Amino acid sequence: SGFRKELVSRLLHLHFKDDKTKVSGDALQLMVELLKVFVVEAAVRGVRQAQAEDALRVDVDQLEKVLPQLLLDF
Amino acid sequence: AGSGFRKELVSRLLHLHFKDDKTKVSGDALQLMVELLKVFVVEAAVRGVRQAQAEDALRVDVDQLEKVLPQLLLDF
Amino acid sequence: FSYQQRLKAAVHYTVGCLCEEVALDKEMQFSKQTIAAISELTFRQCENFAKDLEMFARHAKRTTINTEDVKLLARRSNSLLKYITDKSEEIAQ
Amino acid sequence: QRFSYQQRLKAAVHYTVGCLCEEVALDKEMQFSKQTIAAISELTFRQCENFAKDLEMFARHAKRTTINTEDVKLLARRSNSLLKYITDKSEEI
Repeated sequence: SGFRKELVSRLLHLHFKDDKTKVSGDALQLMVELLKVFVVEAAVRGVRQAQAEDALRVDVDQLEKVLPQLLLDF
Repeated sequence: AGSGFRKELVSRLLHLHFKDDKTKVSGDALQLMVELLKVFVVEAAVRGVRQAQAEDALRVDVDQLEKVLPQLLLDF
Repeated sequence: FSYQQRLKAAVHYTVGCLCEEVALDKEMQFSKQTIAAISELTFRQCENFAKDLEMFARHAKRTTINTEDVKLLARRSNSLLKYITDKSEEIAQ
Repeated sequence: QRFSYQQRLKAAVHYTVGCLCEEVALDKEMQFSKQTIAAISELTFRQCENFAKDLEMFARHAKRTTINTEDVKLLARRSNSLLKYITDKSEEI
């Protein structure tokens, strides 16, 4: 699984403050990889936290505990 | 003016961490880093106070401080 | 069914797939709201990424964001910067 | 030797942080625990590392060896009011 670079392009351009701003094809492909890693890292850390709490499943409460550090790593 | 960081001190903290020994910080950047370091300390302390005031505490303890640390780090 | 809502659904689908894989690999399930939470979190992250990239490019007198801009995004983590760097040299051929 | 240098610096920071926090203490009619002021102190020393590393990389990103004001402004981009404050203090020069 992975993000379509088209989608990633639309996400980024949605937030640029200057309309003249563009992103090279290679940078786009990289961002596609970066977004994937971000999601997977959030999920893996969610699981590790759920296992620590002896949870049945990764619930929002467990996810919320790993968010603060994740954001600081990215 | 009151309390503040020493330009010398700030400089030695930066050079403590630089990866290449060709890296030099300009005077203005150093003057600004002195100011940046100050607002950081001030923000933490001020946010700690607001937190403890939210809990009706008498002093700022590590407990309240820890509650403002996450957001502080995301702002800086 | 607006424009951003279609964007959010799109990432939510990908996040779902990504989480499915992590779930089967680790025999731990994700609640629906967790996957949705990660999805919204991911949408919000694109905002930070986009603005940093723009400012980094601008810092270098450029209007076209390049791979050095992207690698700056990953500078916070040694493994991350290593992961993203190799990947960069991989697509450079 | 190395620890000596670092420890001397960390101590200097502890002192100045104490002075800073004390100002805030009487201005806001509040008080800090010694552990609180110590925690803020270690925090500040850790933040210097990130500031330094970012500054260096931002400069190199602009094909420079000397860190400048624009570099320091990048450090403060993550917050609108922080950036306003730093930008103002920057123009003040």
